Amino acid sequence: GRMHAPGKGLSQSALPYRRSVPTWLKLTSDDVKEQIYKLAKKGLTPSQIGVILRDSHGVAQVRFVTGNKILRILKSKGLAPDLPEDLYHLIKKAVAVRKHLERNRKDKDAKFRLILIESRIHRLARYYKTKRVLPPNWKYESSTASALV
Amino acid sequence: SGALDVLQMKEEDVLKFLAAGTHLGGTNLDFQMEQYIYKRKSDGIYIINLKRTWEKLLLAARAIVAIENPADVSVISSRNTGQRAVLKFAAATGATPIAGRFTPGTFTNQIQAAFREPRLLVVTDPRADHQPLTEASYVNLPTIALCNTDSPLRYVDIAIPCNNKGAHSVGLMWWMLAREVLRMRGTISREHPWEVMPDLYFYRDPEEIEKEE
Amino acid sequence: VRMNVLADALKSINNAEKRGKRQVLIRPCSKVIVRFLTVMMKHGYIGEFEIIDDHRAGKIVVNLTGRLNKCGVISPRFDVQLKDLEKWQNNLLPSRQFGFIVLTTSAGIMDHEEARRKHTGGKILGFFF
Amino acid sequence: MQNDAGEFVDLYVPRKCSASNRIIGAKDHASIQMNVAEVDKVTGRFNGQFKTYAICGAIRRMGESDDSILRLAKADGIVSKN
Amino acid sequence: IVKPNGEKPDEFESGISQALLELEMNSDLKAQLRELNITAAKEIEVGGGRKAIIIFVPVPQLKSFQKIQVRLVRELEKKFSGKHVVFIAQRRILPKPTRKSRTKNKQKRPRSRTLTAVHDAILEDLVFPSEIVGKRIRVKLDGSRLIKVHLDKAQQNNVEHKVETFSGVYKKLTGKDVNFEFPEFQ
Amino acid sequence: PLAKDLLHPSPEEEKRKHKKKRLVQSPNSYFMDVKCPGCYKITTVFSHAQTVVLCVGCSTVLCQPTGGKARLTEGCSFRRKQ
RNA sequence: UAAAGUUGCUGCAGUUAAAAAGCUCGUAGUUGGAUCUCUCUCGGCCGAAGCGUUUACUUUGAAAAAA
Repeated sequence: GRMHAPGKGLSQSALPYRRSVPTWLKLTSDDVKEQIYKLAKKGLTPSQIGVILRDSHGVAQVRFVTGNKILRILKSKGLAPDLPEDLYHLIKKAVAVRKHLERNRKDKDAKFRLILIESRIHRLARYYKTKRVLPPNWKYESSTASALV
Repeated sequence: SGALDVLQMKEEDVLKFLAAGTHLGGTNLDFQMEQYIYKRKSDGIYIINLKRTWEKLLLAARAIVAIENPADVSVISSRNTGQRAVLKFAAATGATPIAGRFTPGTFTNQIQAAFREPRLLVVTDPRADHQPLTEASYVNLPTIALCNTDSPLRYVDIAIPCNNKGAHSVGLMWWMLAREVLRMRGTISREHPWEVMPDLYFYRDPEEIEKEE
Repeated sequence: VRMNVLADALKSINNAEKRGKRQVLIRPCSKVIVRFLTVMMKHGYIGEFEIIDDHRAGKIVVNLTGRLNKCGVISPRFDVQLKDLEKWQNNLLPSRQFGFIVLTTSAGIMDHEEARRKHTGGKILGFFF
Repeated sequence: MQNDAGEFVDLYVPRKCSASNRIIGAKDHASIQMNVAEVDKVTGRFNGQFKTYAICGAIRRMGESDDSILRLAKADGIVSKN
Repeated sequence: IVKPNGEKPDEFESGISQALLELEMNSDLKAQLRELNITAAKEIEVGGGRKAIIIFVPVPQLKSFQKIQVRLVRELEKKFSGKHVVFIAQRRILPKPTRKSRTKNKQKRPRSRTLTAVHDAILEDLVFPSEIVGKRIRVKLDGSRLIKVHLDKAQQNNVEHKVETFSGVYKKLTGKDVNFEFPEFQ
Repeated sequence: PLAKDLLHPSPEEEKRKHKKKRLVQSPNSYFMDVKCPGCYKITTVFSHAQTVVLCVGCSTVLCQPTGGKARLTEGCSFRRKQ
């Protein structure tokens, strides 16, 4: 179930058994990489890049075509964000709820949700510091959270 | 049947089945009767696959024939729809009939006047003949039942998928069971039609008997 | 969360045998699960099984011969020495005539009789009888 | 059931269910032993021989005695394949 | 022109090299065969008295070989009478590191060079035109595995004859028994 | 049931199940080639596309995102592959 | 001390008999999914030399007073 909710959902993608490039894909690996670079230059996260490639151009999985994941490709050329995208979005949500709570001090549900969001941020940041994705002294603070977003 | 050409179902049997409405079940489906139905119509009625019906009827006929003493086969019908059919089956085959109320303890109470110990047990409806079916689980008594789409299969060892609601279908089903039992025994052959017509087993309500005469 | 996939596999097999089923679907599969099933099958308790290959973690469909009374896991996997094996068999097995304790030893995964034949102690995985 | 001398020492050998391969107990009065008549291949008449399927009371109670007997007859050629 | 790995080409390997040379100088695929190359070639009995030949192509040229393999295999088949032709990449297997060993390699063994991965790649490369749509490892009562491979239905009549030679080649290379099937369900 | 085969399920019974609960999981989605009157090139569109797809040859939207499958506009021919 | 499976590791119990914290985060603790099969010296089977990634196991072999 969810880490911070009582829900137990089964919604997630079901990757097909075949790991091959589809027959309809006339796009070679290098064109896919170039489109990935262009989409990243437009200011899009790897999730958005994958969504656009799956939706408009038609790419079942970038890994099955280019052999590398989108974030790995971005890091290889060097276009990746300094901090990971999921951590960045969690920090963004924390900043949003903290800004809301300033003018809504009576919103005691917002305070609880902010506590849950910051717990998620701390867990993810600890994991990233374990794998050296973040500097060992990387700390999240309320007064500095909007400085990272 | 055993895939034998001799035991295959003929066109006349299918004509009788369709005329009696045997293939037409109910709107409900027991999860143990799913293997016997074919599809569900646009009006919710489940169609009973007549291949499976013929297969189960022949299996039941084999089971009845395997009972050496015909009197050791008991045929039960609490509903009036199958009562006359049960008496006709018993007369033709030699089984012992119980038409009407089944007295509890008939199979389990040895100190009782109407105490019998059959070797086989055939009922018209498991839901309506639930008392003999329950008592058959006390005396090691195997059970054959005529089961609709919503019939429960507890204590039913050979369920013949058929419409057990309509009088025509019940009479035809009992008549075909008797005919197949006789053919498997040896008395009466299968090269020419049986002299007894299915309508001898059909239930006639008082309105019908008054109108006919 | 799901830890000890062997416990789930053995519980599923036990539950399907209690219900009287002829086949059980086990997922996820693992090397230890396959070895335990092979030890079970060499002794005639479980019969043939097939490993379905999905590209992440296999599933196994196991035919069920009605010969199995109980299969269980031992958690945690206690390290068992050859001198403590008899106590484990007295604790776990219905009798000294039938029933096996499956150990994992450096010589592989095998039952307690083979482990005594090869003069190896190991870690207790489970049992079946 | 067999000692080291090879002599059989059981009181009796109980029946096993033809569906579940479980022992049928001596006091399982819901269990059945059904005989299904065998038939000539060209006349379709009783051969004097039959086939026996023993179903325990647990299967009867749960309602799968019918399906078990159907599968046993199918796997024996008494009931036509498909 | 073949680049052998054992430093001494065989007569059959040189024969296959001559066939590829002839296809290079005069055929319908002379433009692409220039940079293409093979590394080994063997012939084995796949059953009864039938034979099939295995061509070991270097891995970086495997995709280039495959994009013309459908054309190439027909010519190699008409050239070598009734001997089936397969193209399997030259994949090396590094042994599993053990605590009893020496300085074999300062870095970790790649996962593409393990035995299971190489065998899966060999099975994939054995059937190039037909993809693998499923796999079922059957364990028989004696504890002997039997792998059953599901292939595309859209490549059924074209490749069904090549079976019983896929199994023989896989048994020769990997030692594992494999069967091939074409499931009706897509 | 008590004897339902899990190794060889019916194809309808496998399309019935949840995509994750199948014997081998497989998506319920697909890719389509959608032709527009205002263009000629190939526009492969995901069936469950989350983006607004625009035909480069006109001012006409190809599909609109929806909670499930994308809504294809009337007047576009889509062919499903695989 | 056993009886005491009435201290329960083996091996208890917690709806109503005694009992699950009002609820949720959370650090330590405990637990944790699949997946890897002229390197070397006297005579064309030998002591030396081993960073095999240290280990945990398991099985040996010494050393572990007598009573």
